[PDB]
Amino acid sequence: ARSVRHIAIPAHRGLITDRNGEPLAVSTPVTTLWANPKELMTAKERWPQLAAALGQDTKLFADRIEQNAEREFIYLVRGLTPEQGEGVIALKVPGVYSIEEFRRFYPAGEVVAHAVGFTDVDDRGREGIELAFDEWLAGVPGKRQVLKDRRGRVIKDVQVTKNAKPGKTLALSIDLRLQYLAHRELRNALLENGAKAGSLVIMDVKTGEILAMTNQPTYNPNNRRNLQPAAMRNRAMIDVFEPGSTVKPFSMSAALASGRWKPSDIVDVYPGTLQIGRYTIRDVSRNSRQLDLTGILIKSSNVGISKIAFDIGAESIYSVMQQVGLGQDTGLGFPGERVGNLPNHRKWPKAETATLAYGYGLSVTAIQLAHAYAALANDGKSVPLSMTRVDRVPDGVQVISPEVASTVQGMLQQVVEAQGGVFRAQVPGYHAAGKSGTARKNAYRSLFAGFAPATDPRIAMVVVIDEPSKAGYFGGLVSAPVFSKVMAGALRLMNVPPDNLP
Ligand SMILES: *C(=O)[C@@H](NC(=O)[C@H](C(=O)O)c1ccsc1)[C@@H]1N[C@@H](C(=O)O)C(C)(C)S1
Ligand SMILES: [Ca+2]
Repeated sequence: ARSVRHIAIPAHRGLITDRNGEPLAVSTPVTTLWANPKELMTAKERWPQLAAALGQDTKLFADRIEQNAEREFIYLVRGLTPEQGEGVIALKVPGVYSIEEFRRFYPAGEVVAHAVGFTDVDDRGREGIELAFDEWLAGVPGKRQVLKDRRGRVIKDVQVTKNAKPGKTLALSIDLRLQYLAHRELRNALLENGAKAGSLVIMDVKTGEILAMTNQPTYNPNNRRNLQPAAMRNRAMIDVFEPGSTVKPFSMSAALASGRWKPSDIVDVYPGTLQIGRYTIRDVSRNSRQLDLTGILIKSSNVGISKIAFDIGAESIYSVMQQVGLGQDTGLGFPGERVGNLPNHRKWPKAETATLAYGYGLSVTAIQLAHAYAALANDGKSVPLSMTRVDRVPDGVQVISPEVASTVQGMLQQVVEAQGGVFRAQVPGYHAAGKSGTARKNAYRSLFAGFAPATDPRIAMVVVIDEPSKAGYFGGLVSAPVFSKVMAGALRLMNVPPDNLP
């Protein structure tokens, strides 16, 4: 006859912005149309006009109502624009009611899809920052009393028992200007090399802020109809890999901290191979005998780093990679975020000791690698990672001694600047530093990791490109130029003064 019931007042989801207030995810009013079927069933002459307005076949529409005749609630359509919800309401069909809902719009679309993420049908986080800060963004549903007749018809609008609590604004650490650049250059690099995937992370070495995170492939999160799982993967945070030679700078920090090695020390890498039981450590270029520690990094000698590893022990190298966060929790609390793995031993056999030293048998992500490189560039101090704007920087942890970190920084500027090094990584007007890699996954993963300006580091960057299909596949040929192009732009967009001066 008369029953009081309660309907949910859905809340506004919080505005996401970039670090400078550029909107990245904006809650847009939509209209969900619902029908009371037992009510519809006394205005059957209206159904054809409604079916046609909802773009439905007349008999399919009528069978639907006639099927659910005993029900008092069916959805007609969720999430129409107001201008098409209202056009249906305008037919005045007895028992057709409307709900002002919210649906997300992403003004930057595919450029920042993986980082900002995606909302499900109920407007809840499903991916990236939407899933991570879902509780902060979500607000809380309101609650409204409704007097209902014995047919399921709304007798009245009684009195809201609770108010909708709207979710809060979130400013990302991401700089849309650097994100756009990182997106564009990584996309050009994929198509130019005919590669399958790629990731590029830009970090602030002083604050722990992620300034850009892009992956190929990506997707338009405004196109809800054809989600392909592959193109929605935030590769930077969920796709693990062996970092290969890009961990050699950590093996070297272990060596310089041991008390057993200085940069002017020599290793004999003749004849470019080294047998270790039934495994052969192999150098790409094999016309070397004596190399200085700096030369081992410039030539990327696997034998060279392996010999240093046999002398200092795997434990010292494991402990550096552990301290800088390789295969360790990032703390970022993105669900489904993979941590990869750092293998441990009580007794390190010779083979595992060598492969660790040149980055095999560990699995890391592009965000971990960028974070280790940020700790090296910021004088051996690791600042906690952040995907939201940092106004008050937390205390960092000293993970490599400042003198060792400074010495490895210099060796990495020679890797970029010296005869025979990775010249494609050179950032005109600046001193740049870092290290190439190329991992057998014949198909390859092309890596460059570094930071700039060398004289006072501000930015760390990782570029990873999976299976370039042109003739050049070395990280130094494929990823270095991307790091170069994006670094030139990123430093200039940050008004970092060019440091290649007298
Ligand atoms: C480090 O990544 C290391 N790569 C290799 O040794 C690869 C392997 O495991 O055999 C390799 C060798 C030729 S293609 C892949 C050295 N660093 C690389 C780099 O700096 O790009 C290298 C290709 C110079 S060898
Ligand atoms: Ca410094």
